[PDB]
Formats: sequence, structure tokens, C-alpha cells
Amino acid sequence: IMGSSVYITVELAIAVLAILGNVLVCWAVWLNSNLQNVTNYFVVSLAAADIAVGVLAIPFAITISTGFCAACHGCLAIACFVLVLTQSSIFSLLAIAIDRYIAIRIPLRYNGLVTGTRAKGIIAICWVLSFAIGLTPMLGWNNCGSQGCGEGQVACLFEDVVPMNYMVYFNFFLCVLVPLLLMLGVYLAIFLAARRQAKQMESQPLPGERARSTLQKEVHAAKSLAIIVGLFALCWLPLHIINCFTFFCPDCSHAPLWLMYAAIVLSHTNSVVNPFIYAYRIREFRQTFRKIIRSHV
Amino acid sequence: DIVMTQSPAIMSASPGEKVTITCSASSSVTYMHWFQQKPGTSPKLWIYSTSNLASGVPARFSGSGSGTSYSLTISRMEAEDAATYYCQQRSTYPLTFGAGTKLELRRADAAPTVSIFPPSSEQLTSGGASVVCFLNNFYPKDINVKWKIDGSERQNGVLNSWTDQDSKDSTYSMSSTLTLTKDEYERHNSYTCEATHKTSTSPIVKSFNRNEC
Amino acid sequence: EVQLQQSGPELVKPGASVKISCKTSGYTFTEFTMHWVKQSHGKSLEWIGGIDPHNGDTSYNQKFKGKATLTVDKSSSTAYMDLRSLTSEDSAVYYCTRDYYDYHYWYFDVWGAGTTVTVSSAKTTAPSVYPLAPVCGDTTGSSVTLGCLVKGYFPEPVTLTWNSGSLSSGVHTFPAVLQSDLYTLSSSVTVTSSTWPSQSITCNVAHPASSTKVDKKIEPRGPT
Ligand SMILES: CCNC(=O)[C@H]1O[C@@H](n2cnc3c(N)nc(/N=N/c4ccccc4)nc32)[C@H](O)[C@@H]1O
Repeated sequence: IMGSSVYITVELAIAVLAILGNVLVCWAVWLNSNLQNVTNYFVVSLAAADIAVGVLAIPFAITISTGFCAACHGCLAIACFVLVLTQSSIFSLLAIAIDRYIAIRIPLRYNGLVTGTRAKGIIAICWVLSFAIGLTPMLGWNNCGSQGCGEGQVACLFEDVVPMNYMVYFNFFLCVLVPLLLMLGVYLAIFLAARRQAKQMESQPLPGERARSTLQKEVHAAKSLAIIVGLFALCWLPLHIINCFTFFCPDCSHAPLWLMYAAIVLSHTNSVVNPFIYAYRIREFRQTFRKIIRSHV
Repeated sequence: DIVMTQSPAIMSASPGEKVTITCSASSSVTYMHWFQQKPGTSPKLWIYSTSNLASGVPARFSGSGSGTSYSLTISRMEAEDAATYYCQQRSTYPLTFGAGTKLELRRADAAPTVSIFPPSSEQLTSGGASVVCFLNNFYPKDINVKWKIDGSERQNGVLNSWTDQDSKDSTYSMSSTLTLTKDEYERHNSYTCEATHKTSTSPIVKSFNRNEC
Repeated sequence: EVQLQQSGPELVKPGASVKISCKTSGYTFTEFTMHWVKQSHGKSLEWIGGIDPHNGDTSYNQKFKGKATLTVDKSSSTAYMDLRSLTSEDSAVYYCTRDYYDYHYWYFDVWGAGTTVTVSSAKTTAPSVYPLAPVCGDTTGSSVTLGCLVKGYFPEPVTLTWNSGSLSSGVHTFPAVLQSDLYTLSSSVTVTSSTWPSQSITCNVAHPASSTKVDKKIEPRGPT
């Protein structure tokens, strides 16, 4: 009972922290007019996705940690729900990274690429892809298509209902690997651009405000994307690596339950850590946060 | 720091002639700028980043160079291009310019026109006496003036002034004024100035006698 | 249309100080740094320093440190240079330039008209103008040349025109020469032999320093 109790406590604490941080970000963007733009719109969409993860995905994952005898398809649907919510969070983060890449490396077309309803279109595409990938097991690609309980009912654990081939070849590659590679490429491009600008400017004392602004924006974006990529990888890679070596290592010792709990809580900590750290990197966000806190008190 | 040495310091070129002027750097430089300045006017950007023509610069101008040596060239010389050109460096501070290259327009030779002027009555009333000799519209620059008083040369108290190359004639003019006191001017009769030039086998002589006026 | 409007001429005595202005227009003033260049005796371009109008950062040439101080008026979109403890060496022409950023390198894009600063304690004196009629003699064929002498004035410049600018071509005004704190300038105008003395040719000399306007009509010489 001790392990289950501590796991549930950690999961609920993560959910509450994600809820608080993301509602704070949304409140700050709603209040300040100087915070209302496309990048903050993507940040708010990611924050809402993380709110959904904390309210729904985390309690649902706790529900699949029980193992009580229940219908196979209901628990398959719950697992697909948590999958869809995590997909939405990851795709919103990728959208923010793409917005930063367009802003930094494509300044002239930026107003013509992401402004207007195109941001809503991109968010809708992210959610559609999330639902499509997360609801593929419901099309018959599942184990129930095996006698923990019997006659349709099973012990509701994630691996009992969700096949591993989908989790490795499909979920790990398209959802956790491809966005990670894209974010790494964007970070590398912005880092190289920033260091090229710095090397160009270092020869001259007293540079123009134009060059100073360019270097400032490039460095800030590069460090923000470094933080984003590092946190995303640290949170998501362990669990999917565990899945990969469960699928590829036959009869090898299945990961001890504490390791599985740690991987799950890290994957959920992704949703609370992003994009609050990114928001705190901007002076306006933290100024608004402090003003709201002072007004409340 | 760094030193910019330009060559040639002074140059003349016929219209249509290809002209290349160089700019030597004491140490290696990454970029070289070029500024064209005409007399009486501020310098204007001509070539930036060692190859790029500024706005309004004709395509006949080209820029080149790297490291120590840099240069700009004119495909065919035009009369509008007679000016002074400076090369600027901004690799190692402080910024250093070049001494500049005065570019002149080569012309057909022309004999000077010499006129002499006795001192006016107003200057005589003031105790002064200046005789002015004007040498105008000649090419090339080299010229000499000799003052003779009563058959003997006088090198005392002469003032020589030279104009720059004329905007239209592209010629040169020289003013030579010999200043004396009224008593010594009234102490002599004959005054003359002679102009020796390559365009005449004998010097051009203009003279007057004070006994007339 | 990017323009840099500089101050007017400044005649000052040794030990004094001057503040040259540079009024910018046609571009976002704070986006590009302003630099000042001194040209002394002609054909000697020296970089004084630069100032960033956005944050006030400055980088000076160590030669001119303490001599020139660069300030900026962001509201008025103007740049100033203060030249303190002036001597005769500081007498030169000073320019202000805009240091444009091409996203690849830097260059002086637009140059100001320039300001002439002359420093000397020499006494300001009005010119003495003597008209130079041609030698009595006779008209030597094609054309006749007339002269006008400006003796003993200070300081430069002095504007000389013939018939108040009606005669432009055929005029040779020569650079002035100093003889113990006094300039001397002469001008020659050549016209057709049928014009003079039939028409009136006068010499218009103006000295803004002493605020004197004098016109000397050139007439045939009488007995001496
Ligand atoms: C964008 C991709 N989304 C996700 O990876 C999200 O789905 C969940 N998840 C994914 N793969 C999983 C796996 N192999 N095992 C488990 N639980 N095992 C248990 C064993 C014993 C007692 C309790 C539990 N959970 C998994 C998790 O919530 C993660 O954030």
C-alpha cells in the first residue's frame, strides 16, 4: 500500500502543480494586452493542454494503476485518453518551437505565416493528429482483438490493453522522437545563428541598436529552446526507452515497478514544467505574475 | 593602430582612360570603404564592403582587395570623376582614413593670358602700392612668374596664389601681386611681369610705365 | 530622405568651447550610431568618435579624448559634439555621419554638410577694397580683363561677386594668403572688349565677420 500511496500522492501533486502553473499563465496572458500575440497564444494552448493533462490524464493514469477487474475496452479508452492528452501537450510544444523558428529565421514572412486564424488552424491540426494517433488502438489494433480476470474483463494496466508494437514503432517514433528531432534542429539553427551574429559583432565596439536587438532576440530564443528541448527529452525519453527495451529484449527482467512509476511521474512532470519555465524566462510574464500575487494578497 | 597609405597621392588622367588607385594597409584588414570628396563639399560614400557601389555611384566604378592591399578602378575616366578618394578601415579601432588621391583631368595644353594692373588711386591715397599680374587659363600646372622693375628683377614682397583646376575649362590660373610703399613705387617708372610656360618659346611679358598711368 | 543638418560657422578665441549640432531626419534616429569626423588643413580625415543614441554609449579616439564630448537628444533627434579648450590646432571642418548597419557590416551612409570652426585671437578687421582697372594702353583685341583687390581683412571667408552675381563665368577668385593676421584676396573677370567700358562692371565684396558691404565700380583710369 505504501508504494501505491506514494505514487498516487506524487501524481496528484504533479497534477495540482500543473493546474496552478498553467492557469496562472493563462490568467497572465488574458490580463495583459502587451502579452497578447501569437507566441503567447501557442503558450496558452499548451497551458490548456497541460491543464487537461492534470485534470484528466493524471487521474486516468492513476485509475489504470489499480488492476481491478474491468471491461477491456473501457480501460483501453482511458489509456487512449491519456495518450491523446500527452500528444496534445507535445504537439503544442512543437508548435511553439516552430513559431520561434519562424520568428527568428524567417522575420519577413512571420506576419504572413502565423498571424490571424492560422494559429488556430495549427492548433486544430495538432489536436487532430493527437486524436488520430491516440485512437488507433480503438480501430482493432489491441490485445483484446490474457486471463487476469476472465471473459472480456481484464486487470486494467497500460501494458495489458495497449500493444507494445504500437507504443514502439508508432507512438515513440512519430510522437516522441520526431518532435524531439525537430526541436533539436530548431535549437541548433538558432544557436548557430546567434553565435554567428556574436562573432560578426565582436570586432566592432559600439554596434547599432539593430544588431544589438538581433543578438538579444537570437540568444534569448536559443536559451529558451535549449531549456525546452532539455526538459522535454529528460521527461519523455526514460519511459519510452523502457518501452523500447521491453519490446526488444526477450524474457529480460521487466523494469521494476519503481522505475515505471518514476518514468510515468517524469513524463507527467513534463506537462507542469512546460511552459511555465519558458514563461518565467520573459520579464513581462514574471512581472505580471508578481503583480497578480500582490493584488491577491 | 593601423596606417592607410594611398598611391598615387596626385594623378591626372585623360577622359576615357582606365584608372586604378590603390590603398595599402599596414596590417591585414577585412573590409575597405571608399569615399569621394570634391572641393567645397562633404565626403560621400562611394564603395562599401570593398566591392559594393553606393547609391548613385555609376557602374563604371569597381572595388577590389583583401588583406594588405586594396584598390578601386574606373573602367573609363569621366570629367565628373575628378575628385579626391579616401579609403577607410574599421577592423582594428580607431578608424583610420587614407591621405587621399587627388584625381585631375588631363587637358590639351593652353597658353596663359597675362594682364598687369597698376595700383589704384585709392591704395595710393592709403600709402600702399600693389601691382597685380594675372595669369589665367593655362595647362599644365607648371608656370613661373618674374617681376622686373626698371630693367632689373625684383623678388621682394610678391604674393602668389593658385586656383584649383577649373570646373569648365579644366585649366589653372595664377595671381601674383607685388606690394610696395607709395614712396618706392613713385621712385621707379617701369614695372613688368613675365610668364614662362612650355606653350611659348619666349616668356609672355606685360609691362607698363608709371609716367603714363 | 535621410538628412543630417549641421550647425553654422563658429569663430572663437583660444580657450573657448563650441558645441556643434547635427539634426537628423528621415530615419529612426536611435537605430544607428552617429560618428564625427574632423578634416584639418584639407585632405586629412580623422575619426573623432561615435555615440549610440539608444543608450548613450560612446567610443572615442584616444587622440580626441577630453577634447570632444558627444551627447544626444533622443526627443529632438539631434546629435551634439562639444569641442572644449580650443586652440589653433582644433581649427578645422567637422562632419557628422550616420553609421548604417547592412546586416553584414558597417559603413558611413550619410554625411553632414560640415561646420567650419576657426580659432584665433587675431583682431577682426574690415577689408580694404581697391578696384583694378586695365592699363591705359589700348584694348588688346579679343577681350579685356578687370581685377579687384581685397587687402588686409580677417577672418576668412569673404564672398566676392561681380555685378552681384550677374557675372559668373570668366571669373577667377583666388584663395587668400595671410601676412601677419591679415588675409589678402584678388579676383579677375574677363569680358568682351565691346562690353567694357561701354557697360558698368562693379566689384561686390562682402565680409560677414565685420558686417561690411562695399561695392567698387571699375572705371577708366585718370591722370596720376
Ligand atoms: C506521448 C506519449 N504518452 C505517454 O507516454 C503516457 O501514457 C502513459 N504510458 C505510456 N506508456 C506506458 C507503459 N509502457 N506503462 C505504463 N504503466 N505501467 C504500470 C505498472 C504497474 C502499476 C501501475 C502502472 N504507462 C504508460 C503515461 O502516462 C505517459 O505519460
